[PDB]
Amino acid sequence: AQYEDGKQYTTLEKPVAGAPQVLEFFSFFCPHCYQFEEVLHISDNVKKKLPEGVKMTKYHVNFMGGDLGKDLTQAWAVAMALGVEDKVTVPLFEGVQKTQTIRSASDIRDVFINAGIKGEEYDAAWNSFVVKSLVAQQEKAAADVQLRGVPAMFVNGKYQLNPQGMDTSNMDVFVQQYADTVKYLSEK
Repeated sequence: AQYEDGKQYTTLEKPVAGAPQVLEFFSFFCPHCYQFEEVLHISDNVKKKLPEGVKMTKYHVNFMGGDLGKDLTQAWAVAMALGVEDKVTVPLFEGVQKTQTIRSASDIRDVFINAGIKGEEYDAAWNSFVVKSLVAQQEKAAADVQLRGVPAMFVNGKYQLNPQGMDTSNMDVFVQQYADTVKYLSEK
């Protein structure tokens, strides 16, 4: 076939019932994740090729960067609750990997302030039980798939993208193969 299990994707030995349709995992400490966001724009190109009726989910993980890694998972919960993902994603990536100006929870907080989220609003969210349960959801989703590596994408809790098996000669061709694979898997 043109799309082969173990080639552009792998199948989960134990499928995850009720899982989000398109589920992506990342870390602000993860170098290919930085590429996926800034240079390749994977999430957005997947969206553009996904059918109608499909929701896309993106979660942060704890297993990179120790204590700061966990702060970042809570901060991403804050971003999701406030709906400000598209305003903090880039400065968070750059603060961690490019400028290395993010070293504490206060520095994460500065990124939200500079993006125009108000201190009051940020701290209330940070401390809210809605963010607590949002952190729980991120952890549970990752736990459900025994996740030990990022970036990662899962389709319908059954299939996991395998970018290792795609030509990286051309970044544009790579992104399209990736997106086309998500679509194929979506329709499966």
